[PDB]
Amino acid sequence: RVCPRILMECKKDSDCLAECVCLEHGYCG
Repeated sequence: RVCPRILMECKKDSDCLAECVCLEHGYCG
């Protein structure tokens, strides 16, 4: 659940770094 507070777009969870996942806004946590 280590996902620093950043607002970038994504398409799938594994899109961002660390353990971030793609939330409702289609953006990473």
